[PDB]
Amino acid sequence: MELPDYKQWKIEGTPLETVQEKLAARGLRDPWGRNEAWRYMGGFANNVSFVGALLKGFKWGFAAFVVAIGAEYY
Amino acid sequence: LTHQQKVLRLYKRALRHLESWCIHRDKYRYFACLLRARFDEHKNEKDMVKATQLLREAEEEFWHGQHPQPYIFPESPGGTSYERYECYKVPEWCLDDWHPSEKAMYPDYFAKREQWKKLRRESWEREVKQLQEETPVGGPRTEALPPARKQGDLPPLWWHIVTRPRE
Amino acid sequence: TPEEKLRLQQLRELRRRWLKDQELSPREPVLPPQRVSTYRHSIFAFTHVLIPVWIIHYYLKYHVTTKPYTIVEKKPRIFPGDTILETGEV
Amino acid sequence: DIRKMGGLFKAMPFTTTALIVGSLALTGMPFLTGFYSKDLIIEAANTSYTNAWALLMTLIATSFTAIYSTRIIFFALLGQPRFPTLVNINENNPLLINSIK
Amino acid sequence: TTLDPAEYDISSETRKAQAERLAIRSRLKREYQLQYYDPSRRGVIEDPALVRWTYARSANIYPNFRPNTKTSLLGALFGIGPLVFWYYVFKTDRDRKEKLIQEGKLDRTFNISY
Amino acid sequence: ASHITKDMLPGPYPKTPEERAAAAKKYNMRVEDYEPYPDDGTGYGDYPKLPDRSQQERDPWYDWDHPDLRLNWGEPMHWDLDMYIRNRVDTSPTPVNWNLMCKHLFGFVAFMLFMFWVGETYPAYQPVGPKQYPYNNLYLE
Amino acid sequence: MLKYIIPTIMLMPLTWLSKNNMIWVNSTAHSLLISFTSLLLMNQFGDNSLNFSLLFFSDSLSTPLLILTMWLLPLMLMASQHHLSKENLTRKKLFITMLISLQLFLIMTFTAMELILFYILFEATLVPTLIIITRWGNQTERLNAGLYFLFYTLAGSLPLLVALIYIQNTVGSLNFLMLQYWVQPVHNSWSNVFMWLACMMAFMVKMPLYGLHLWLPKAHVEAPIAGSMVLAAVLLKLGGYGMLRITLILNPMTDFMAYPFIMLSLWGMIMTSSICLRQTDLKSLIAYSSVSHMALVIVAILIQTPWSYMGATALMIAHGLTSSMLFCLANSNYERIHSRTMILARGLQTLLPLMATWWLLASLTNLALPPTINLIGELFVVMSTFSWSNITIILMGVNMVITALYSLYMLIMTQRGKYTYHINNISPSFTRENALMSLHILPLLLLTLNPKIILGPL
Amino acid sequence: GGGAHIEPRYRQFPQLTRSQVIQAEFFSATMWFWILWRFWHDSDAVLGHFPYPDPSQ
Amino acid sequence: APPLTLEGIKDRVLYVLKLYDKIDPEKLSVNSHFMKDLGLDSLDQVEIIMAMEDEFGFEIPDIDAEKLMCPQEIVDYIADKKDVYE
Repeated sequence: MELPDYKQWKIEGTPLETVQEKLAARGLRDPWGRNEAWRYMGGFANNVSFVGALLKGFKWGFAAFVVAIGAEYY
Repeated sequence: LTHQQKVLRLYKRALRHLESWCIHRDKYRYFACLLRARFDEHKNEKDMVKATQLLREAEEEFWHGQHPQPYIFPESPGGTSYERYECYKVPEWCLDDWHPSEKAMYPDYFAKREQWKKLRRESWEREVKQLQEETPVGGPRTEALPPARKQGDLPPLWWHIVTRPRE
Repeated sequence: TPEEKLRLQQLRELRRRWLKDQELSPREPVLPPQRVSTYRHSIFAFTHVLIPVWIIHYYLKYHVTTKPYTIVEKKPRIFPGDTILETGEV
Repeated sequence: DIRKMGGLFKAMPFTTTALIVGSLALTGMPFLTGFYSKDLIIEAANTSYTNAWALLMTLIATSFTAIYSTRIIFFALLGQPRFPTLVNINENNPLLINSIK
Repeated sequence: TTLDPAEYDISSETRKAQAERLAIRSRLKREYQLQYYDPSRRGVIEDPALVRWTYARSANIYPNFRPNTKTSLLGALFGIGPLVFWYYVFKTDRDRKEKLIQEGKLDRTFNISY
Repeated sequence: ASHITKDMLPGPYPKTPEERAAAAKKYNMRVEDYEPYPDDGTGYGDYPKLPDRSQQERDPWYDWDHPDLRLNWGEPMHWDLDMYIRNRVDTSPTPVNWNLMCKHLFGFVAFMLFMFWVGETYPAYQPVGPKQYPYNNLYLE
Repeated sequence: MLKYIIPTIMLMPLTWLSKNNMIWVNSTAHSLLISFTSLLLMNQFGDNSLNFSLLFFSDSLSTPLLILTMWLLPLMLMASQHHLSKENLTRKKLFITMLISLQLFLIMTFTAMELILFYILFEATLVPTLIIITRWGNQTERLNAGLYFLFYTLAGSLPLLVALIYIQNTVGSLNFLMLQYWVQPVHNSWSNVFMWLACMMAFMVKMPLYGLHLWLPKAHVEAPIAGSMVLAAVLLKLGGYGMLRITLILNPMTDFMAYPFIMLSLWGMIMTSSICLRQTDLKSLIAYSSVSHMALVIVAILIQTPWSYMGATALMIAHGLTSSMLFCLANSNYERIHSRTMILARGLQTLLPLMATWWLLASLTNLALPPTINLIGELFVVMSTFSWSNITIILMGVNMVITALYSLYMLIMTQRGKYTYHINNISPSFTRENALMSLHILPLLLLTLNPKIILGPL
Repeated sequence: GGGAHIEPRYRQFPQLTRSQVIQAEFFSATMWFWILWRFWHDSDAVLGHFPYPDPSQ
Repeated sequence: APPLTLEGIKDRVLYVLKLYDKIDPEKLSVNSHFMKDLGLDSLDQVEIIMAMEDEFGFEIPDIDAEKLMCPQEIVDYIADKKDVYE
């Protein structure tokens, strides 16, 4: 119930959050740093992109293709 | 509105219409200080016409760059499913017309109600007449003394104090 | 602003005090009161459909020949499988 | 809102398969359901007296049939998770999964 | 198009002597809430701006009217005018359609209705 | 049973300061520019002295606007001026007075000429002169 | 026949003769019974119409129209009861007597056997109605509604008696409609227009054209308690049917001048309904409906060629109910909140849930959903009046639009949140509120099952 | 109240039921298997080819 | 139906306010009076409610800005809006 605890994220990672370096040529810098970085890390670093999103493994395709091909088969 | 706080109402919305323009959560975050830079460029100088050009030219460059269909925070002055639930609305004082045999239910609750009224049954003699003492003639915003000097009962009773909940 | 001290912190003990009075559920506060008092479930589908199917057709079998021109049903669309040769296939 | 959506998989395994099937199907029916519907039109009546504008006009609309889909796919099913914390999501719902299936 | 609607204009500092435009209204919302908060009321409020909203609109014109300005004799361009027109449109028809019903037969013989 | 002087009487002026506000305060000081003036173009009995008109337009806007109620729900005590078109009208849009719709609605009107032609696919244009021949030209057999 | 006038006059000392408060229930009990007699010998032919006496054929005519007239009486005492309980019994004995004293002539009229019993009984009201408007008004503007209600109705109905006494001694005897079997036509002159114009304009001043209706909202806005006689005055008006007995015959062949009564009321039909949208007073808002799709019959009647009488009859008794019943709602909702100003009542539909479906079925029958009588009474209008000239489809096609925004705006104004200041409006519609509001939608829609009982001969 | 049967998430990315996704994935085949017979046997167009009506003789 | 309490609102508000590296997470949470952490006139008061909207997300009314002096005051009335603790 105390689950939303701090001292947790405090960005290390996130090539999108490395713009703090990009803005360091002017500087702010992060603060407030970790709010938009709340869920920025964790298993949210993968996020499968293009066709592999719409393949979903291409699982049964090339394994089950000949599953009917074929038993007699002449 | 006092001249001091006039930038707030812009400073509230300025970044507001921003975020609905940006997409990535960092994009909003990365432009924060960068667009925050422009505010304090002249941090301390005249309150009058000298810095009124921080108010004057703020008009343009804002309205210009306005209406990218902002994020509306659904329950709010506008936008979808804000005022949505009226099918209850809690019509407080529904307790009048009953014809009991409809009043058998919630006996403990009917007991509690008539106990609230005693306050509003007579709180008045010093509740109303103090408002004849409190506001001398033309008084602006009308609340009583915040305590009412001993026990407010409510005093604003009960229309604002018992008012209707949301579900 | 400080001034709201003596005020609305009474409401915190007033509003949350009404709401405090509000939530009640002992003693089953629906009395109800009075009074008294799946396999089959095989006649529920029967009381559902089998009552009409009877009634509706009793209004037909006794009927179609009553109206001079009732339901208009179309022709058989005969194919050369009866009295005919093909003869092609061409 | 199409903002504050997030990506494809956070406890939405089945429903996100329902989108990418249908929202693929409406795209011109490669082997799928309406393969006899949208597909048998611009290949049949397209040989006729047609206004020589609709041919220009309609087939261009066919394009946006992709970006219709892919837009509401890519903001909801693709990007990083963005939306306030305390999100309770539960998709185990006998009175729902029974319906989609 | 309809309208600018002038979301910015001249100001600053003239007409800062104009104050108590709110004192006009601030008096009432003090008095109105002085009305509106009372324990025993159970009833609607006078709200004069509504009494003077209809009664200065529905009635109280033919009393105020005078048949003088020829912008109030305008209405002949409005009230009677098109009512002549609709006669001009119709009376040509019902005739053009009638002449043919005599010499020559436009209709078919399966029209019994009418 | 409001007794005397219920509504507007024969204005526009008798003592503009006598009306607002004797009762019915449209203006505070008898000049708010809410003085019971706006009898613009009179002789029309319409809107006599009227602790009333031309106070501005385009909506009560129905937002937070929360002294108490202030707009369309909750009924502040007495401001009422003009109404009844106010539940089907709002304020300023983002652009201003661009008719590009008559442009686009006529955008296809460009393709009216695309109507006078046909779309016949087979054969191609193949700039011709007297090659057209929709049906036949020369002899039958 | 005497089967009817005699019991309904026998009613008259069923009332005062009684005791104290038993009076209301005494007469409401009997007054229903007469409805068995109402149908009893009626709804005979049909073909070759019923005439059972020398000076009465009650209604044969296929204008049955009389059964309703006997309904609305013991719908009043359920209607009128509200604030009339606050003055004396010897006056309350009166208000039930004159109210009957009306009901006795509306049985006499619609039969009349002739022209000249019609008229003296066509003018025989206005004695009983005028007395109900002026006394038991509400506002003080009532005193002018007393005059305006005369000085029109009576103003031009005297030129009848100059004309109908002119026919009596010209051709044979008008003593009987059922003998027109000799009628010569009316060709033309500068005399005959007037004859046709005298035998007409008296009727128009009742069912309003868009001119000379200046009285109709004056009397209804301010008018007795319950609509007590306002339900009756929505019977009286439509009872200008008698133009159906004349204009069918008795100068048949002047259609020459019809056009100033067509294009004058045909552009008002698209009109006065539109001046009804911004109204701030509710019993006004309904009063202008009553002009509109009533004034459509005047373009149904003038045109000959049935399929109009198929559709013109269904309309006289179409709004005969719907336009009645609305004055019954706006009464009730006024009992509780004492302004008739439409704005003030809002935030209902939470607090009176059962009365929700009462507004709806009312405001739905101005919309005229297809199955009910309303459209099957309008779509025989449009079918003949189209053949007149094709262009009538536009205006009277617009009527079918503005009337839909018209009705809803009255309901949808009562769906809102308002708690606002009202401590009143507690009563959850005690039965009479919902009892007398029924006996309309039940009998109304019902007729659509066998709707050959509302039709003309054609 | 009702029950605790699942607790919410602070963006710890809640767990699945493990019969949630597999039971679904069998319907990732029904698009990828039912797409089998597209190219077998059907080509981009199964038509026949117009042979350029040269005989104007 | 979602259960709500008065603890999380003392935590969440304590939480992200302790997330910002502009504030050391040894500093006061329930009462700092925020005027020590008001610097400057702007870019604090409206600055702090920029993030706190990102979690609950109702509107954060304007005139309620001046209640934000007391760090117990912000959490105070957020109970009265969403119908929070008894």
